[PDB]
Amino acid sequence: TKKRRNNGRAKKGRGHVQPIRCTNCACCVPKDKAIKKFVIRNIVEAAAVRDISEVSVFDAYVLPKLYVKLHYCVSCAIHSKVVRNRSREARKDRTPPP
Amino acid sequence: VRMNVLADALKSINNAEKRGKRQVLIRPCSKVIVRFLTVMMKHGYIGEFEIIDDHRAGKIVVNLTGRLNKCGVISPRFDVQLKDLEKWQNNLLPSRQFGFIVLTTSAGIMDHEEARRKHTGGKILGFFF
Amino acid sequence: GRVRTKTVKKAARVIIEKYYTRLGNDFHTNKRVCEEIAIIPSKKLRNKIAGYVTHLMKRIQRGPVRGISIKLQEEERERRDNYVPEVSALDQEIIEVDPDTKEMLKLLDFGSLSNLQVTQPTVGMNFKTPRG
Amino acid sequence: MQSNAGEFVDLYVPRKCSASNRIIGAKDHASIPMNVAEVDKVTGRFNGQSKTYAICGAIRRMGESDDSILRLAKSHGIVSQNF
Amino acid sequence: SGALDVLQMKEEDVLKFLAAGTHLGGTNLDFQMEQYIYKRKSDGIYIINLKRTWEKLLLAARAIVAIENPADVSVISSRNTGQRAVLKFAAATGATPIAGRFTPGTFTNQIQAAFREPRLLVVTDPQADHQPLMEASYVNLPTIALCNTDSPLHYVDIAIPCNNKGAHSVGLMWWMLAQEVLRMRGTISREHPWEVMPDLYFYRDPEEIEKEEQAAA
Amino acid sequence: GKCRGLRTARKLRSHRRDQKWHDKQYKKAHLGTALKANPFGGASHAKGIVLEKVGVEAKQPNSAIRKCVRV
Amino acid sequence: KEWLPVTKLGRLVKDMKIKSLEEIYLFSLPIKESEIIDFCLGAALKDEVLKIMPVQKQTRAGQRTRFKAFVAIGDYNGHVGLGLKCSKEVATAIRGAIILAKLSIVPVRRGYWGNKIGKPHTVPCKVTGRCGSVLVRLIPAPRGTGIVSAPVPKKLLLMAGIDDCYTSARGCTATLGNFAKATFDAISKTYSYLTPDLWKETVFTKSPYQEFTNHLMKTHT
Amino acid sequence: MRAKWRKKRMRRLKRKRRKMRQRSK
RNA sequence: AGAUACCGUCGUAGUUCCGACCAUAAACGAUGCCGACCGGCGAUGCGGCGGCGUUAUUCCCAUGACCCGCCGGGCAGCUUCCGGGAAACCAAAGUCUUUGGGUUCCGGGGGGAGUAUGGUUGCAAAGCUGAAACUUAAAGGAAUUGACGGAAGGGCACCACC
Repeated sequence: TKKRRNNGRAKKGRGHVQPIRCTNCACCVPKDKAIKKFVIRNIVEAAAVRDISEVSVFDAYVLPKLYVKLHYCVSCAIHSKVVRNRSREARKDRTPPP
Repeated sequence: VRMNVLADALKSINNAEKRGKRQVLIRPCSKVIVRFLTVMMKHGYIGEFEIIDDHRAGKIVVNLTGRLNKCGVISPRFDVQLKDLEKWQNNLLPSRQFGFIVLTTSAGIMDHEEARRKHTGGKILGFFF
Repeated sequence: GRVRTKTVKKAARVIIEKYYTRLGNDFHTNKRVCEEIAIIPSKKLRNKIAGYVTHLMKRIQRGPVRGISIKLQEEERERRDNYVPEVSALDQEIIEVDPDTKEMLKLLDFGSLSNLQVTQPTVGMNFKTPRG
Repeated sequence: MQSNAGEFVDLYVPRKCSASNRIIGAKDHASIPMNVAEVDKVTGRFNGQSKTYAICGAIRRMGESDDSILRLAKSHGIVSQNF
Repeated sequence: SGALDVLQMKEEDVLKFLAAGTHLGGTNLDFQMEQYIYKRKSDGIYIINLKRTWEKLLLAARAIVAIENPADVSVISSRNTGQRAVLKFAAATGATPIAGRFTPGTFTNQIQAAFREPRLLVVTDPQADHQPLMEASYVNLPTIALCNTDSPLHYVDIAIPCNNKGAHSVGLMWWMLAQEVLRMRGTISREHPWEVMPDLYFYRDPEEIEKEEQAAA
Repeated sequence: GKCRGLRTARKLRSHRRDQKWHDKQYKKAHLGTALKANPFGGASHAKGIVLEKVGVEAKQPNSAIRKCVRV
Repeated sequence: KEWLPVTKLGRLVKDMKIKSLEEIYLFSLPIKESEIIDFCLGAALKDEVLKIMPVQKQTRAGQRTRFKAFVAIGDYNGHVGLGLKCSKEVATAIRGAIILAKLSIVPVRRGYWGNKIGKPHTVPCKVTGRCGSVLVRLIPAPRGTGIVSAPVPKKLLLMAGIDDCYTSARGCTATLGNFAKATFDAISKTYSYLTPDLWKETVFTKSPYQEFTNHLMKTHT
Repeated sequence: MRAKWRKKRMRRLKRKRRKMRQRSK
């Protein structure tokens, strides 16, 4: 039976979209199909930002971030708990969880 | 493309009856539609219409009552003999009390009742009950 | 460990519905009230019921309760039925009017009233939250 | 209804929607005969007579019942022709 | 209600609609509420036509006067703003109030203690009081509904276009209606301006109760 | 049917004729491969010479020897 | 057996004040009291159990065998009710379905095949009724035909008082509940069908709630 | 058997049938 | 255990380009095309039309960038007792026993079988066309309830842990 109206992707009037390699695997997944995360992240978490500002050459040097876009296959995204099985109603909720 | 102007009109008034609209617009007018509509009106399944006259295939605004159960076409136009008309009205009309097969005879477009009196069959147009 | 069961709470909310007037904050009276106004086969259950009666009596004297109805709420149904304030906020002489709220009144017989105040309309036709 | 004798033989004649002319079924439970009270022309008070409209449930769940009382009222000059 | 100067929109009546702001509709518009609007403002607020507001409240009042036994016109409001206005209207008109928490099956289920079986509903908001509209379907109940431009007209049989969001505009549209149903019965006279005050029907914010206490100390 | 036109008798008939072969009860009867394989050759009954007596095992649910004859 | 009526509509029936259930059917009033039909059509009303259909829900340790009883009811002149009740014991299902049938009873319209002499015998038009895949179609038939139908929808049309009827069923009619309902939805849509006889504009007579508003205040709380 | 591998068995067996029928012509 | 597998290190044809062949995919929206009609809403892409005001070329005019609509086609989305459907779901899968707008292709229980055979296309691989004997009482669809999971969560317990 049909589980998702979009067939679990986001091509509508295309026919073909270029496959990307998964970051965890290297499974060739269509760009629209892939679970995508744009994680903006500090080069140090919380345990080192205290230690580096103290031992800086520069006063008022904001510690720069690390910009990585993560592409996932569905088997990597669910196994690493990025996405998650939802109830048949809750599936349709396209609002990203805050 | 549009290959039965009568069929695309009878359905248009039928969808409006199913919905409960008080009057319906039917974009292409033919003498065949007007003659079909006038036959429904003399039996009183529609209120008075008016053909809007452009320098083209005119339009019609039919004032709908809520008397019309279904208005349906027969395509193609099966030629009907009087000995075969009873078999048509067996399996096209609900009861032998009400409902009318109109069919285009030589004596003009008219219901099967008027087409019986004149003892003259012809090509079936559609029906309404 | 001490949660009242429905048997205690139903007996409580019906005793305070009916015999409200006899009851009050004091436990030891409305312990002994239950001996006259019910047939309870247990001493332990009598105290449970009478205990949650006093807990509801401190609630009822403070405000309305979800699962109760008495004649003092019927009296305060009548009290707040007669809150007559100082003259209302509708009997004003300056009621602010948009040019377009004037246009629809101009079409009516109420063209210009002496006690209206027409303003200039808000420039920047800008009334939607952006998407995301 | 009639036979050859002419006598009405069926056991009840159903009502018929005042908006769309469609007869109201024996179990159309969303049907509503509503009395619009008649006001005295010069007093502005209730006469004792009513302007009765029956609307079938297929209109109410379509969202067209309060447009069609508004038309049935203005057809009977309850609502102003100006409106 | 039409061509009758006795049921004319009185000169006092407009300035109450303008003060309370019952003309002042929603941001977006329902397709069946398009007939109750003059114009859309620059700064997208839909101006409700107060003439066509008045013509419906008169039609709604006729619906309630036409009910002989006044008890069984069950009056309903779930939101903050109407709970007071309905309990006033029920005593004022002689109707039955349901102010806050309409239990599902109070019209359908026989064995419920609150098996009310009315002849007419009056509703503060379709989108808020959506529940009694779906039992107004199951038992042969005509609906009256105080409606707004962004509100849907599903199952509602006579609808008054209002600002049923606004604080005072709810109570005012109840006050206007409580009066008119009495005027037509012949309790109130159309000569004398009515004793009962429109402020009586307004929802009192418990924040303003603790502030009015120290202002009137 | 699909093609309704007043002058469409040869397609409706030839379609019905072509698609009748996809019926099992038809193609079995109207190709003589069934009749060529039928040991009776279309006969209701037939006579034959008994040449041994076979004890046929029944199907799994019903375990018993069905005493048949090779004719 | 006293029966103190719960509903407003029920009270009028017990006081012999609303005197025909055609006055109930006219105003589309839901009949929630069972002992209204036991009053009007009471002893004229025949019970035949169509079927006992044992249903099962798989639980942790075995199946819970509930019994679905289908009762068709009706006096052999104007009224039928198809009631179904799923109980745990078989006797309760029958008693439950008899009650649920009576609540569900409809008036069947009956007309004439062609010539219009005597008392009516057949369906007034070509009604259809379908639930599930089962499409049931009833057709008017001449006097003395009997019901040309399957034994079960025949069993309802006999109860309805339709003496003559051609039928043409379609779909999985071996599943009875669908076939019993589908035929019931056909003889529910007889009075719902707008024939030119029913073109005379409605003269809206007074509702029994409005007629007896003087009595529905004082005979109870 | 996967319908694809069922199909691949036929295309190896059809391939050997053609082989034998070339040897006899 | 085996591991001619998954994992790892290498690596042939291939992957790239030019020119010919092949004609198949879950080539899927598993949904033929043309036309008519039947609810709502907010978006979006494109063109056009009109309408306060901000901004740029500032020095205006006309133009871009926003903003508020309207219209036409377009990919879509949500919404509902239009209606349909076995249901899942579908404004199309609706307008269907109240059965006919036009037309094309194609199905007839499951296997045997896309097999054998013949024809045909191709260098080959194979493509197109395509049986029968025989076998079999089911195969299958949707949904429900349980049970199970080397799925995800939320509990409880000194017959669990700390």
